Amino acid sequence: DRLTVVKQYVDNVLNKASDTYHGDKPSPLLADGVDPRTGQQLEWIFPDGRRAVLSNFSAQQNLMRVMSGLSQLSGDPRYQKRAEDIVRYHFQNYQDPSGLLYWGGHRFVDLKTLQPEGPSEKEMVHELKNAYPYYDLMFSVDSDATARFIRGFWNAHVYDWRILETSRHGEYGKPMGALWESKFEQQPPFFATKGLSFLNAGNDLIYSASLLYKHQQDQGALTWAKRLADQYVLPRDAKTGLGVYQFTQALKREEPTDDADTHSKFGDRAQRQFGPEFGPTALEGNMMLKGRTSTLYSENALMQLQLGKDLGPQGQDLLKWTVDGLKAFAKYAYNDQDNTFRPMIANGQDLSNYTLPRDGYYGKKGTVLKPYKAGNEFLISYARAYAIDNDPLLWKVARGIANDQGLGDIGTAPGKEVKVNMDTTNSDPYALFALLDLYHASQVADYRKLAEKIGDNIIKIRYIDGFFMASSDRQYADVDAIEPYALLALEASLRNKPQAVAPFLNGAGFTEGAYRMDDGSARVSTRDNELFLLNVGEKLQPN
Ligand SMILES: O=C(O)[C@H]1O[C@@H](O[C@@H]2[C@H](O)[C@@H](O)[C@@H](O[C@@H]3[C@H](O)[C@@H](O)[C@@H](O)O[C@@H]3C(=O)O)O[C@@H]2C(=O)O)[C@H](O)[C@@H](O)[C@H]1O
Repeated sequence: DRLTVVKQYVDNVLNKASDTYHGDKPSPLLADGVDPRTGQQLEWIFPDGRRAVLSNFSAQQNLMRVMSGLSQLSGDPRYQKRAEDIVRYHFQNYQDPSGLLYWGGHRFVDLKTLQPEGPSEKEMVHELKNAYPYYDLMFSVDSDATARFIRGFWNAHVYDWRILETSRHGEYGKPMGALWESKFEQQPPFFATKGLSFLNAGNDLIYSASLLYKHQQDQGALTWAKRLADQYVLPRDAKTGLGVYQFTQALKREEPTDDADTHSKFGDRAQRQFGPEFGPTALEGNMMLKGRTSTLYSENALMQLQLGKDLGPQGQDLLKWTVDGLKAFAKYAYNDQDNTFRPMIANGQDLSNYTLPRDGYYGKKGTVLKPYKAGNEFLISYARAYAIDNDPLLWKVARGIANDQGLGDIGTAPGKEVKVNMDTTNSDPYALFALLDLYHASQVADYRKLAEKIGDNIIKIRYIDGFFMASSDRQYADVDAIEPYALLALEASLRNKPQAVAPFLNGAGFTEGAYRMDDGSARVSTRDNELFLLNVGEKLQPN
């Protein structure tokens, strides 16, 4: 029984990931990682040898959705109540006067001391990148505190409201400026600014402002959310429709002297490394490379499709922008023959098997940019895009991904010539999610029966020592694992209650800083992502 499995999983989390450092007066906070064998909680090791237990609430927002979903479907209110208690404790103790929380890329809470920590010395700042926190829950706990966060988020990350210069970093303790009442002057594509308008951060701004509109009817918030979304659409290639990862370029204020020094103050990093051979269109925003294309055609897509639907008539532009970009990506970059995307520049330039001729931001000289497999996260965005626009081009990509992933043939069109593989070994939560989307739009039973198979596979192979892990050899389980989320989405569909589980937008959290190695030296730019990829007996590799 899949609901029984998720219930026991969340019970394990609330046992093994809980505050064990304050006696019989624990906080409601949770450790991000637990070794499921021993119950050892994942720790950050600071330069001077001090150990903190990593509690980063930005990295627990899938769990929060899982806890809410489990309460809804099972009728047991303890998981909802605990998630509310965690939210409340963060507004109570870990929200600064500006509204910002001690979470995100560079701040977390030590579960042992309950103090906010900052692992990155130079960057004691607020940062969210494809995080998509569960704002619906936060609003239900404390709407004023949530609203204060979202406004303080925009206040810190918009450097210049006139031109919408944005940054992935935001300073704590800033006073409130003109915010939504700021005057706007639309600038031409790729104007030069200090702030780097990466779409991973841009995603979080758009999403948060839209949720402030959703809950408080804040028209200022919706105006700016849509305006920011449009910033990423206006510089799209007029011929290809591809792009963009950012809508500004780094302002050059020093002349570069070394290729491997890729600080943004030397100017656009793609123009440095690609400009001599490719010309003016080699710009960061135009580099349709692996990772960037997930942020653009997965994370951004999932959020904007759901937002576009929510807004009814005024969401029609959003839906169009979103589906058009997915079409362009499928048209130019997708290789039907082997289920790959081509590394590309947004001008339509194919970069497949290109050898980098000098060092730079995108790799060392001699690095070869290769086609990369279209992952199951893309199956979701193409399945969802097709649901609103039944284009065979969108169906082609979904069909190609599924086939490559051991799922069989989903058909020539939904319900036509379907030969899915009911004996699949696929245990990918992303694939489960996308099959549930395919099922919802078409009501073709085979898609949901395939989703049931993936769920059983998840339970059989990824449910280990009461946790969910992508491999049986992994040292630590992540309490934010999406395996239980996909299992609950399936339960909700079968029970005819899809609204019992929050819509899945493929958000996730991360922590980054200096991490003290076992030889006493500092490993700069260490991510908790790297810690969750370690197997038993493996140590972090010098970077
Ligand atoms: O594809 C990858 O390798 C990753 O993209 C990640 O973000 C990139 C970059 O790799 C990070 O180092 C980070 O870079 C910024 C600045 O560009 C850099 O000069 C320096 O100042 O560090 C910065 C930082 O924020 O740490 O961010 C960019 C980005 O596009 O966000 C991405 O976060 C990661 O998950 C990989 O997919």
